[PDB]
Amino acid sequence: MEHSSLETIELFIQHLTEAMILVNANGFIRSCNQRSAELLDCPQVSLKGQDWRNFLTEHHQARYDNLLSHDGQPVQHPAQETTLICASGKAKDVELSISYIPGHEPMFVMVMHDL
Amino acid sequence: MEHSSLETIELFIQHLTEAMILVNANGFIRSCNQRSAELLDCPQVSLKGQDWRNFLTEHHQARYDNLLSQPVQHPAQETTLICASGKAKDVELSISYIPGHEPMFVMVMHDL
Repeated sequence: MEHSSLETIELFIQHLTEAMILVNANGFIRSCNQRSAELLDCPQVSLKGQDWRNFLTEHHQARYDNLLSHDGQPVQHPAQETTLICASGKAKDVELSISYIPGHEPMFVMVMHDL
Repeated sequence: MEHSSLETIELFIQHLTEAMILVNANGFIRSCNQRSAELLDCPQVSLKGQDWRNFLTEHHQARYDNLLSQPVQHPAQETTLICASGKAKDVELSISYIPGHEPMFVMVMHDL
């Protein structure tokens, strides 16, 4: 899985009726879908490039200081209650899961289920 | 998508901590991940190849009998599944349609 696989995955996510974003090791959004744009209340063009930590509450923010080192190992966990914060200040309670995809350019996949 | 991409997507699915399966137009599981095997009480190696209808309630939505016939697709909605163990489990199932000469369908199951 390299730069070519990335495109494949990015396109794949576009078809999914699940809200999800692709994030790099530094925590910045590399790719997303229309569902995540609606959930996070932000257009895809403006969503990519953003630090995903921008949508987390201050508490959960510290929870994800570094994606490559858990609160020593790269973070990943099945869905769990999390509160998201939109630029408008609107807070949505969701179920967040994080997946880790190792590689020279490690990616993290966030699937957020709106509650 | 093309066969070439199938490998990539499949490997991608196997890494996620969300239960999801990739099924073909005929309704047969083409790919799955350990999370789905856990949720469905079925060994991962046995999931592939089955008719996904085997995990649906007897009197299920007729729509699920023909995915390609607009094709079946919808966000996560409450659904009761029957695990291989025979036990029922309420989940929020979402179905996504992937166009192509060989159309695919991907299901994501969230266990409440």
